[PDB]
Amino acid sequence: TPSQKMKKIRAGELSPSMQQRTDLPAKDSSKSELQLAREQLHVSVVPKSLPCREREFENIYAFLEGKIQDQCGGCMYVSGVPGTGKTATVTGVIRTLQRMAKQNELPAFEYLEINGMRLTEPRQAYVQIYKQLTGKTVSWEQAHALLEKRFTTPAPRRVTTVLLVDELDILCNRRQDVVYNLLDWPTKSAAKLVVVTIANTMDLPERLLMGKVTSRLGLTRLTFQPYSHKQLQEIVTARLGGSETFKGEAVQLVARKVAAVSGDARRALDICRRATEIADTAAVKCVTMLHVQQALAEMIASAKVQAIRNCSRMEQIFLQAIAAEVTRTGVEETTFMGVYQQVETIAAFMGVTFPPPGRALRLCSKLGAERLIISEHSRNDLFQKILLNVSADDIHYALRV
Amino acid sequence: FVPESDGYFHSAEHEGSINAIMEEYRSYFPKWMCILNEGFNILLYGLGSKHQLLQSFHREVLHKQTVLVVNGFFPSLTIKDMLDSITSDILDAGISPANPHEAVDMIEEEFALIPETHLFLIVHNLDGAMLRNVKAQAILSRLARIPNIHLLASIDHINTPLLWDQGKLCSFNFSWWDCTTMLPYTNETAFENSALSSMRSVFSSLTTNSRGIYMLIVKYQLKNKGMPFRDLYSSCREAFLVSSDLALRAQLTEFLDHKLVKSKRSVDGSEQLTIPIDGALLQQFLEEQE
Amino acid sequence: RNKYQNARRVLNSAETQNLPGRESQLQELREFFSNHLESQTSGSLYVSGQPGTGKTACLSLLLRDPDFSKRLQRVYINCTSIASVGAVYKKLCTELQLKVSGRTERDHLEAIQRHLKTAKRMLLLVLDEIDQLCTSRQEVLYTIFEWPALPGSRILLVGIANSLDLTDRALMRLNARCELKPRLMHFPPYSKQQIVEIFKSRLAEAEVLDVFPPVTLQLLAAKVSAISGDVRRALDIGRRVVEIAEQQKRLKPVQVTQVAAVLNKVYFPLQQKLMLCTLVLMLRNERNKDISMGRLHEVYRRVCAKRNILALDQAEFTGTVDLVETRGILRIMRKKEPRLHKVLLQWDEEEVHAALSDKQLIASILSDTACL
Amino acid sequence: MDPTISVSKGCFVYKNGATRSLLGKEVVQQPFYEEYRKAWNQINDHIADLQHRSYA
DNA sequence: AAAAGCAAGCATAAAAGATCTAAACATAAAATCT
DNA sequence: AGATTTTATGTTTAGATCTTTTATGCTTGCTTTT
Ligand SMILES: Nc1ncnc2c1ncn2[C@@H]1O[C@H](COP(=O)(O)OP(=O)(O)OP(=O)(O)O)[C@@H](O)[C@H]1O
Ligand SMILES: Nc1ncnc2c1ncn2[C@@H]1O[C@H](COP(=O)(O)OP(=O)(O)OP(=O)(O)O)[C@@H](O)[C@H]1O
Ligand SMILES: [Mg+2]
Ligand SMILES: [Mg+2]
Repeated sequence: TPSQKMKKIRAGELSPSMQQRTDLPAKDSSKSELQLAREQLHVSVVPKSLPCREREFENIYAFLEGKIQDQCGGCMYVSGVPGTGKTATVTGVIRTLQRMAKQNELPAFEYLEINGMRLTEPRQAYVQIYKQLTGKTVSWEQAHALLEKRFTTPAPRRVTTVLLVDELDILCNRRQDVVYNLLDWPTKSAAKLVVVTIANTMDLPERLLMGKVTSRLGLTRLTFQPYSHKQLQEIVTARLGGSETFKGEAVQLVARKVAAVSGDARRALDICRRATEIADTAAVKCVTMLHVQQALAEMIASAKVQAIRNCSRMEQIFLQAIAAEVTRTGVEETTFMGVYQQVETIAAFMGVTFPPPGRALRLCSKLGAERLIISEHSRNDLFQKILLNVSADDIHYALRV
Repeated sequence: FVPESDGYFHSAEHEGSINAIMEEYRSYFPKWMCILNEGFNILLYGLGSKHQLLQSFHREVLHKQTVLVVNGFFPSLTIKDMLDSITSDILDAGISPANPHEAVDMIEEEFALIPETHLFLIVHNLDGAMLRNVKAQAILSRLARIPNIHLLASIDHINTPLLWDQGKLCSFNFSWWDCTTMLPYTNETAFENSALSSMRSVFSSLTTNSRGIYMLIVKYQLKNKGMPFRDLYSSCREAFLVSSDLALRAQLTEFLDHKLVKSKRSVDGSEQLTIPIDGALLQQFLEEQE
Repeated sequence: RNKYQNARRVLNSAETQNLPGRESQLQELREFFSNHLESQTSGSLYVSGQPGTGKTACLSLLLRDPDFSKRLQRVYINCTSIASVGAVYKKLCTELQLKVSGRTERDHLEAIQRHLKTAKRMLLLVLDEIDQLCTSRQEVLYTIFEWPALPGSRILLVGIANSLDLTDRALMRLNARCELKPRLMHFPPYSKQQIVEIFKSRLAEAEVLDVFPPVTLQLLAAKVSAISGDVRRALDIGRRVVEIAEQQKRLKPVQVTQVAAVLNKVYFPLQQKLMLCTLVLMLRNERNKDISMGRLHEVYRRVCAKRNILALDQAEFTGTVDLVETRGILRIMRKKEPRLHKVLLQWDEEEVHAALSDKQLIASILSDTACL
Repeated sequence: MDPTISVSKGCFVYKNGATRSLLGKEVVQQPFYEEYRKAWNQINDHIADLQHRSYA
């Protein structure tokens, strides 16, 4: 019966196994050097010690070591744009603290962790934190009551517990009860909780948290700045090891054109993998700079001029006449009727006949499904509004040069 | 009462007298019991409050019959609350269905199942604050149609029968009764349906930087006889009253919460910050702060 | 170990027994509880004030008094902890061990009223964070505050909130009956000398008074009491001074330079630079500040063309403007389509110019009127 | 004030054994109630008979 | 000259449009009766 | 050792909410015929 399976799942007594491969994975020594760089360059392979994040490592390490040794509890808020080494640094600090507590240089501590985007509801965090404690799956009300019984009541020998919370802005909602509980539990003396909260926006406690929640979040804070031109080069040359499969100018061009956009490290580690895959099909064993230029042009794509050049001729006449009506009437939003009149003018100039308006609505629907233009549902023909989504100069660049 | 349309086209002794009036209306009660027995419903349409009269009818006469008093002057009552009250407490049938007319169909079936279990229904102000929609009056007329349910009700508004069509007025088998007590409308108007001092009382609770921000808006208002947001932002950054823009927006959000400042957006996108108080009292307030 | 970690531990920001700043408030609350015990009459109360001023610390101090433990039945309910606004009666039943027929909130309310009608001891019901109980009809809050006016009920309830006017604005109906409306008690924000006295209490409970000279304490309290007046931020900066000085020096009293540095601290990619310069240019040159993402991108492409550097496409430009939005420099009002989203600058240009730190480029973009 | 005047509730049950002829026996046994009920039953049945014979 | 009549202006408010949430409804775990 | 309400839980849909935006209407300020 299924109910015994669900009871063994909710009690945690069966581990959720995944199916194993029929065939064994290939041995490491059969790999090419370019494949070795392709697998060292994967974003999932976190280094044991992160380059160019030593200052933030010392900051989070000093905070967590002081909160653990003082047995007091508290809270911290780290923030920054995605791909800047936030969660990797926090888990590296926590792994270093666990390695130190294993050798009895530090007091032992529990390490709970959650993430706000793995929860369907903000209150489901109560289900998950308790699942990192006892392992039972229970309802969020009973889990919140048991967590309050654990944290509000002094029960020696209570051990220190560090609750990392990624994705803090998803847990907010309007009532903000969950984030208030998670930041209010450390303030009680009986709970030794040290909650760290990772988020993207710098101004989150003032922008969307309540005043008491911002007051509980405190003034200790850390900001992960975007990677510069040089740190992105140090990251990729640390990932490659001593291998010369990448040219140094190729990594310099990847870092120079990724740091100018975002400062994300995942973009550099993905563009270098695509450059390795491009160099693999050319049967070269060094990733020369034009392979990096091809991978950069592929992964920072701008394929709308190709879409306008690949459109059918009546759709190109339609794309000319929408920009013509925008230039004529001045306002950016045009009705289909004046667009069709400019269509008849341009088609009378070019000499081809144009399809009747019931087929011009099919052309407008195709351009609006391709998102070359923004357009309404077709049920209100001749009065539907047609925004131009592509820029007006891109159409002339496509249909002239 | 035969009004002329030209007004539209050109547009102590009292306690003893009121006690005699109330004793006469108290003497009317057995006639109301016979009239309610014959199937008519009672409607009172006097000038003053009739709360104490219907309470005296519930107290002296209906001391043992089942009774659902309904306060129609309540701002926050719903017709779902009354149908849920009948269905849950009178009949022990649980929660009523979410469609109110389905609840009246259920109440009609369950009250058809029990003869000689009459339910009296006293509604002070049938023209109530949440009973002025047509749907609640249709529900009340469908309830008063039932032979078991008898209805007494009060009327106060002059425009009340505009929502009773002939179908509701036939379901409401009313026996109109002029119960003109002269009592003041205390309870009916006590509810929520019907300043430099407060500004000082909220200004006392503010911190020093909030006092400086509000004094900057007060000085600009008295100097100009609503300030754009950018001038307040530059003045606060010069006077070191704020750290960045978002803390100033939080302070003005607090002022909007405590109604010291009205924010009127312009067509150019700038935010205007009016103080909604006359300038003589504002000049006296600025003199109070010195 | 040393005095640095001792002061960092003792600044704490947790529960405390001694409350030097709140003495007249504690005496007024004790006089309220004592006169309503001696008169044996019910009495509602509403305490309020800015967060961090110490309302819950005072009421947690007064729910541990032995004499009030003898005279009245204390109950503390944090109103955030309930699953729903109507569920609070059920939680109150678990705080009183009342027997209930169960599984509906109405019978829990009738059990609470049946307990209140014949209670042997006076009940002190503290509802911390009562702003969570406000809804729209507000049946629960009016039902709770109607309990002191109930015939023979001996409850005296305290409601803690951050709002100065939650009682009037959220409970206008209690003003009509003077027996029903709560007595009001504000908790004013801490002054400078009160924060100095709190620091001199906490550092003398552990005898680590010498790590803070009085001059820098009177700098720190002068900043914090002027900004907000909550003691949580004051104790946080006081702990942060010592945990930065421990990182920096590795007895030295902290100097005014360290506290001034942490107080001034507390209180770009090239395409993001080009986006901010084109937004400053379009906001300066045009009276209409209704800038769309497409109207900004069409100028940004012309600016990148005149700078002879490659421009991002609209699909990457939207992510670039979203990354600038995280810094607080902008705010994007969302619309039906990504082109129609409205950028809104939230810094003044005199701050944006100092943030970009590339004046030779901004002087070129802002003198480039012809590309608009 | 009065117990019926509450700030929270809007409806007030006074149930007296309801499960799931208002007058006492002095009035029903009076002769005038008998003659009134007789004349009313006769008049109402004759009017209902006329309405049915017109609708038939 | 007196009182009805056309642009102007802010304002409650009305649509709306997404959006979030509370209660009604379907459903599964489980004490309970046989 | 199996059937029955019983209860606790999750989903879904109707309603409350936030926010923009648009409009008739309430009032104003002239404006103009009788
Ligand atoms: N300084 C670095 N050195 C080496 N690798 C890095 C560095 N920073 C980031 N990475 C790589 O990029 C990935 C970034 O993942 P991480 O969890 O740090 O991102 P994040 O900042 O948490 O993103 P988000 O804010 O979106 O959750 C890591 O898997 C890591 O392999
Ligand atoms: N007068 C005081 N003396 C010493 N310490 C204080 C004083 N007031 C408050 N504190 C400290 O500040 C901390 C927070 O105070 P408390 O939680 O009572 O503020 P609050 O008003 O309840 O905040 P919120 O409104 O956000 O709930 C307490 O843990 C206490 O240690
Ligand atoms: Mg992360
Ligand atoms: Mg508190």
